[PDB]
Amino acid sequence: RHIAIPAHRGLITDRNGEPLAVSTPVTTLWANPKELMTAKERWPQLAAALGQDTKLFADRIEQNAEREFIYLVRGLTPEQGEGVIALKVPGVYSIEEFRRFYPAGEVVAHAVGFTDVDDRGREGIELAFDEWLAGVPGKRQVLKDRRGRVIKDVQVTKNAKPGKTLALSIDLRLQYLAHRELRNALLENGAKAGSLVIMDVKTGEILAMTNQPTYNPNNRRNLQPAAMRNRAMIDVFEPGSTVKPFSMSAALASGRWKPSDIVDVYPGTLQIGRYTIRDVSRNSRQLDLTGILIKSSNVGISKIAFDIGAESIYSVMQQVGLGQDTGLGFPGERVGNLPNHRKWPKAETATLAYGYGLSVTAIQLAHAYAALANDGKSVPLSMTRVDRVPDGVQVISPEVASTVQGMLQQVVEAQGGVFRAQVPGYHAAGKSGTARKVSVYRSLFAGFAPATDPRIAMVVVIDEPSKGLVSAPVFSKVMAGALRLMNVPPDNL
Repeated sequence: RHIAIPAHRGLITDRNGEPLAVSTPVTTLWANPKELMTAKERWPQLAAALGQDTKLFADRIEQNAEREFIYLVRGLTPEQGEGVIALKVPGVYSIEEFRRFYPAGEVVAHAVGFTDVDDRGREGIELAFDEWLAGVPGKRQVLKDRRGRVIKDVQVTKNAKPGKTLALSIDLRLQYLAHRELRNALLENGAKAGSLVIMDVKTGEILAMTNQPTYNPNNRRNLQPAAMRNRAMIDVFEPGSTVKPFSMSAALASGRWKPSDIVDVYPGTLQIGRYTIRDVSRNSRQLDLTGILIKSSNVGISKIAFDIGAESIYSVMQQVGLGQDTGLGFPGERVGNLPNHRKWPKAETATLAYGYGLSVTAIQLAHAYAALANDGKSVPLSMTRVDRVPDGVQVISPEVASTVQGMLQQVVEAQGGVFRAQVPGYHAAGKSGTARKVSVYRSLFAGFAPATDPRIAMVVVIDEPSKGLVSAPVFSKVMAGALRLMNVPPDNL
């Protein structure tokens, strides 16, 4: 008959060459039952080396004595298979298969994914590039002589073609750092889940994408689906104040607003017909445009939104990628939602402006802050190593981008700003947020550094630390280590 020859699945490395998924050869054992039936006295020794019960093994050989080929076991270790082969039992033959091994384990479990018992990809990169990584299986022909004995020198009908190598955009050094500090932030704040994304704002490469809780892809025998979800690409949420800078970009591009314009926010609430907009910091009477970001004033950005109209705000969000398909082709990836109505009443205009009228993923939010950090130039996302700068698209003018960049640095360094997120030795820009979802609380921070010449954008999501500024220190530590890892010279002395 015919026996398939499994193809060596292509190697997955990080951007530097660190192995992330390796096809390790294993030993699979198959038997010719008619040949096995002539050496019954060896079956107990055989079943022991295979790791099978003596009687169950004997039953299986009898019930399949008619066939010329059955599998005894698949995927033994090299030493185990050599134990079986050392018995020299008639009718027992071996083939070399491959088992996928993930050296980093749970650190990069969601990005890389994992494979079948048949070594085809089921999640992550392993599934998104499965065509690329799989290769073609070969065919071996079982030749029997007279009296049904398999010929030792097997006959290969068709050769297997190996799969192709893939280098991800992930940087394993930054992946470890992000996986570590995010893991600490949850066990310290007693949080349920979380996510952390790091992007190269110039290349669009994804330098790290870690989720908690995670799982070990080498030990899936008790895998729980709560750890298998790639939250960075699947969990959608209302971005809240983290998309206020993109409302600000619309206001500065309208020509009707300058950073020094004041807006009346007395008394921290605002009545829009039957709805009531509420600022958290109601102890403010008037704010300029930077202060509206510093204080997360829903009232402040709503009055600006009424002036410039929602379609201009919708346009900046759409063009920085929010609610749009990322093009990564990852399985289970969610596009989120940007609201679609032709006419924009005041309440819909307001909620969109302060980030409650839309749904985004953490990956989209990092992509949006990368465009802002890249001087308003949008570059496509990439999970594979880019062979250097791709063509970007100017979606925010460089001067409006520089102005909002400066405002976001003021969110971190100015009076009343979030001093938590400061990277010691560096100038960091960023914006915090909070997302609530009702069914009948996520801490958000998004930023980039160094603000004098941005290199990387980061988004930190931390699920349910209370029944929320817990993400800001996570940004601080990871951004510090990341800059100190990929060697960014300080800009704050």
